[PDB]
Amino acid sequence: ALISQSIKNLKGGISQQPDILRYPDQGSRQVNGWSSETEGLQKRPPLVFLNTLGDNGALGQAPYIHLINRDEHEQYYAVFTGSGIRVFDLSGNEKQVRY
Amino acid sequence: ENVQVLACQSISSDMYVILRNEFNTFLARISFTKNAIDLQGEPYRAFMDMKIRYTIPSGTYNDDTFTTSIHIPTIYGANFGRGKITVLEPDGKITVFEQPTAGWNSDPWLRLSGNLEGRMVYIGFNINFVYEFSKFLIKQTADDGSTSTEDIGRLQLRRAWVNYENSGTFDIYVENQSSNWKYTMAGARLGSNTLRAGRLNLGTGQYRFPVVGNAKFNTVYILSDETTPLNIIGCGWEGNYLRR
Amino acid sequence: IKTVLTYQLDGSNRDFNIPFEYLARKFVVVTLIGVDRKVLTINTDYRFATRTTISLTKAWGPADGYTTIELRRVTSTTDRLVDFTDGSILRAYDLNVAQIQTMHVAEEARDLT
Amino acid sequence: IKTVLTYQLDGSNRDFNIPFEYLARKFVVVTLIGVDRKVLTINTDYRFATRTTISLTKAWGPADGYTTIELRRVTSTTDRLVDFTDGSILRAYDLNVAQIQTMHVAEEARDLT
Amino acid sequence: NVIKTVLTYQLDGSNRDFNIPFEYLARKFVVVTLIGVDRKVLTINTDYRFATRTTISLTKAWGPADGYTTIELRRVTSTTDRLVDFTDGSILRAYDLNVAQIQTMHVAEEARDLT
Amino acid sequence: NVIKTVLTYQLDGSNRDFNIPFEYLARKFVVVTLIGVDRKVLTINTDYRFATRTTISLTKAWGPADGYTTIELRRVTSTTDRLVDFTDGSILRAYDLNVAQIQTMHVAEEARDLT
Amino acid sequence: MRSYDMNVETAAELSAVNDILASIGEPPVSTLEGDANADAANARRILNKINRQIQSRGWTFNIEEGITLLPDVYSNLIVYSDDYLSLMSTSGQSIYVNRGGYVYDRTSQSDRFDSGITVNIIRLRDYDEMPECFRYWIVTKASRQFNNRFFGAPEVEGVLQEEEDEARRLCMEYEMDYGGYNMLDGDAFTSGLLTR
Amino acid sequence: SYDMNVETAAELSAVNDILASIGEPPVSTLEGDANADAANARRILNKINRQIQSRGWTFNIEEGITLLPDVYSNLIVYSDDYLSLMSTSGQSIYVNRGGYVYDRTSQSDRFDSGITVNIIRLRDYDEMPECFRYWIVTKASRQFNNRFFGAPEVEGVLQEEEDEARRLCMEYEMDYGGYNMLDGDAFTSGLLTR
Amino acid sequence: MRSYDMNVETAAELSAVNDILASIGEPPVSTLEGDANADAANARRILNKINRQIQSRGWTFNIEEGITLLPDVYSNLIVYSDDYLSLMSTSGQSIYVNRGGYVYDRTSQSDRFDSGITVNIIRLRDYDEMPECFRYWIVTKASRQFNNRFFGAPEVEGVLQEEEDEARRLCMEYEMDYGGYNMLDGDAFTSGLLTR
Repeated sequence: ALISQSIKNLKGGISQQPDILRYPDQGSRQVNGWSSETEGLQKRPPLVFLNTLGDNGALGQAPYIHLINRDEHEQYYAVFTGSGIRVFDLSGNEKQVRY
Repeated sequence: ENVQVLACQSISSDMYVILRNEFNTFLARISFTKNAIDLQGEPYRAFMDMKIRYTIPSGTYNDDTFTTSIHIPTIYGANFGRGKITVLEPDGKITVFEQPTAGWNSDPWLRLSGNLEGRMVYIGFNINFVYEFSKFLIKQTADDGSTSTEDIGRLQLRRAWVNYENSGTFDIYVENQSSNWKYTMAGARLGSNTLRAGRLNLGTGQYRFPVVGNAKFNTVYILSDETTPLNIIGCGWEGNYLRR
Repeated sequence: IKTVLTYQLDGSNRDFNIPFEYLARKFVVVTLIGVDRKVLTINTDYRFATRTTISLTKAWGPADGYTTIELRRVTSTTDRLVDFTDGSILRAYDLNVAQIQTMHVAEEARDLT
Repeated sequence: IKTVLTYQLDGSNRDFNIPFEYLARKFVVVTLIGVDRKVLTINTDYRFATRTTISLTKAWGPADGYTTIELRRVTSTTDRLVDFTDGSILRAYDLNVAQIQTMHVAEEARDLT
Repeated sequence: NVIKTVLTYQLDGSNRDFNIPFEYLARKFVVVTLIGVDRKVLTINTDYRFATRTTISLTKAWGPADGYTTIELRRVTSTTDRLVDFTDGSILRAYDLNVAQIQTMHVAEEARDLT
Repeated sequence: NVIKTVLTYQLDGSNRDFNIPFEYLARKFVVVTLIGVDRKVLTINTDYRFATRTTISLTKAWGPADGYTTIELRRVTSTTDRLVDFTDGSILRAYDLNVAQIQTMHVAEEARDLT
Repeated sequence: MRSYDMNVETAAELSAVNDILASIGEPPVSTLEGDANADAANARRILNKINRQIQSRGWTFNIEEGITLLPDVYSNLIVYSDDYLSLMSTSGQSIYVNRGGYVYDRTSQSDRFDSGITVNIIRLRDYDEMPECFRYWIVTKASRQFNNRFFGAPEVEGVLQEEEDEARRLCMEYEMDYGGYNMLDGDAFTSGLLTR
Repeated sequence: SYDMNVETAAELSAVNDILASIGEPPVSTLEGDANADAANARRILNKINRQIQSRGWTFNIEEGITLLPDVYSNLIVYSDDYLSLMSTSGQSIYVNRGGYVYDRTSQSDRFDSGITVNIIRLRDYDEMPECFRYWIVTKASRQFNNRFFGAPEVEGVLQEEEDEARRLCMEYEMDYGGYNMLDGDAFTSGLLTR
Repeated sequence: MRSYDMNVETAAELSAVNDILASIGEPPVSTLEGDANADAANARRILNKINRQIQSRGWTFNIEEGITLLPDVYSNLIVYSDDYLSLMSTSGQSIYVNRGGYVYDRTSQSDRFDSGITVNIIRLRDYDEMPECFRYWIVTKASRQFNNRFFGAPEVEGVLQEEEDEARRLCMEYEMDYGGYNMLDGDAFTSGLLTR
């Protein structure tokens, strides 16, 4: 019957449902993919490098991290080690905390 | 792999995420701007997963062996784990270095070739953008948001095509029950105006690849690694579909 | 100009002129002939005074029986100066050296025959 | 590292490994030695259980004097594994195998000297 | 074993046309010489012409006269001169790429055959 | 009443090929011996060969001479060795399940027939 | 009749299955053992029954003239296995028929035989061990049924039927070349007449 | 410079004609990453090449070549290379049984001193006449679209071309054979002698 | 075979490519060298294939009668290159076949030749170096395939079919005029009969 069809959206996203039950443009899986508005499927943004915070164990094994946005010039992380606090600027520089 | 994402936090326009390797902890930002390049130079806004505008020091090059060697712990904070690092020149040139068995720990030197004495190269890893298209079946959307698939009958699909804009190389894996196929789409093509040497080589086009099978047992998934944007603006397929 | 050549040792003659073109220093190999084949390290045993000339630091003379010094250019087939990746541009400089690197290996074969 | 090498049979051994890298099975040419230069159909007479290891498939034997086997890699210069046609997508793969073929052809010629 | 690049034809009297089996990158690479007294390399302008890509025509009738028993036809590929050069403005095409490897592959042909 | 697994063919002179009607799980299970003087079990490598699945070819032409009057063809199915083994990773298939059922079916044939 | 998987794979059978799968449009399969492909399994089932059928028709190489069937001396009755596609007497009138899997003499009303019989048997062979000219006809016939049974496409169906007719024509052309039948001297009756 | 005499690889160029028969862009290489159409076209090209040779042509049949058994086993091997095996005169006796030459009349698969037969042996896509090489490609091109991707108008022309291609190869064999009903044939030649 | 871009451009080939392009409806191309036109490249590939095929059929000017092929005296074996479209003996029965790219004497089972051989050869020529009457047939056939492969339009397809049939008729008409074959005196057999 020479049937063909084309899809323009692919906004979709991963669906675990059966292929029969999947909406058109869902797709079985996508990794590192960005489904950006009208624009098509894209690679995720590149994650540019900023300063390394420290050693692997410098932060806690399971830390609590809360970004601070006070000013357009001052932004910070308040990352909580299991014991103690560390505070870095978004530039990567570490601002020492005194208790 | 072996990388833990401690916290992703987003300022209005871009998101700053810190993630730990088995040796280090890093800070990095993911910027969601529509077209803007992240770094100065940077011919086409490369996707390198850790981007630095490195300048190679004068002590790196030696003449006894032609290779110019660069030390990863100096360019970054310190040594990494397992990954494929791409070095990208101020122009389009790319050199990719396979992950050694020790994994960049015992061997932290990446050796370019020739005199890259003081170059503005960009050094970064790779991202494996995988997308699996799901099955290709007769799907009609009806009643304002309900799609029904014609389960009755057998579809023998002949081929498929993917439309891309300002996109580089990518591989369209087609995997039937028995065997698998790749169909790498790299360049413009040998007689094309675009393939002109020294030109950035990425452009808009349609790629049609032969996909044959039962339309129900063969999986078509696209993926790419080679540090070049990939924007997929369409997809399609052709089939016979005798109903029985 | 032959890619392979042997020079009369001429006693304590430190330096020797090599006329053939070579893509890289590591490709040029220096051997001593007269008793057995001897391979010399690039940097400790000899030194490249310039690109055109080469000088032996230790002046292995007509002594121990070595009477001639052989200078030949061998281009490694496994080692390639330029390699092509699916991404990236294909600069004309890369395509030219790939052409001449494999030409050098073939030219070495013709001169030996 | 050398493409040309010879294995002595060393008893009825079915398996011999080839150190040199090669592109296609057809390129590797093998001859039995010991009485007269005998060429054999590589595909029918030998089965590649692995890429490096050939199989005599039974104990050819030092008996009868065929106690020597020669391993040679002759990559066909007339038949090019990859030739570029206008209208075909340029790739890293085809450029790489195109280079490694001519570097294999040059290397085989150089070792023949 | 067979020598593809180099082959000799018995003159057997006056024969104008000789066929060249080997492929050649340029007409300057094919060299023709008579054999029997001295290796006399023929000039392309007047001594011998082609009239066909695979055939060469010789003006005079050598045959058994002048002591030249046979004719020698071989191809020598110039190492120093490169047929194809790549420039940034240039568009890559099948012609430029195929010449790059195959010219080198011809040089290795001569070395193997001369051995 | 009929003995399917065990059957003997009169040699009647030089007859090279004999038909094996019973189904057998392996060529090692089918055992062939000449009768008339002693039970001489033939080796599979050289003495006799399976030209086809159902036909055996005996190299020498026996017959009454050699005091071997007849030929005896029977199958013995090995109890200890199992043709099919099941592992967790491996896919179940019709071949695997049929062999398991039919092997112990074969062994019951010999017990019933030898009785 | 045996299971399709029971036949050992060969290069000839691998290409035949690939050709059958190509009819509906499935891609070729690399190896036959250890696959989960349902279509590849069917192609071997269709190939085996077409192979068995085409062999059943009397062919010169297929028919064996005057072969001797030996009975078990103790049992005294010959086994008429399913391997024998046809069992006919050498003379004009055939007197052997199947009764309970054993050769039975209808004119004698006895299935017990002594000293053996001489017959003409068509015996089954693999897909290999078959004349090459017949291999394409087996595939071409098997392609038609495989297309018909699973994915019936009228466009490919018409081409295959034309291809089968040409394939059958060549196979007869093979038999006439193979047979070399002579109507004067090869003929049974005419040979005695030409005696002079 | 166009003085060059370089020729491209015939096997790939044959595949490209199969791909180009529908308008698909040519493939730069055969070996490498698996490609469905390149794998399909190459297989059909060898499939069709094997078919066309099996039919039998004056150059194809090798007359009176001897097949020698192994000295110890006394068996001849009927390899997959042998496309046909027929006796020289008539009523061909040798067949295949278990991969070995079997003499149906004598009911013995063991021979000594060899046998004389007429064998059609497989050849590459090359080593075939230009008349036949075009026929194989145009036959494989028609088989390509019929099976895998069907274009109605393409098959119509490729059907016409294949008939024309088939006709030309017959004229080749008839010209190659030069068969003579007066002197060439076995029977009438003896009658003509006077 | 050989690459399309290998052949040097000439005015004859430039018009032939333009005519093939027009069959679909593409505008003519000014020059062949240094263009990015994919259709122009295809038209040359289609033209070269049809050029080789139409030459392959035996024509009087194409066929060379009794030309001598000389072997390498050292090698002793003649080269059977792909440029040789057909190789036939001058006598009735042709004895030369191709084995491994070298001329092989099937009756002699030897490919080693001395003193050369006399044969009938069809040798490939360019699109130029061809009779004018044949040039329009090559184009007409090529445009038929070029239209079929890339842009298959039934309306233009039917017109090209009769254009090719007329083109073939004229080419045969050219061949008969070129040949000047005489059935009384030019004939090999009949000439010997006419002696008086």
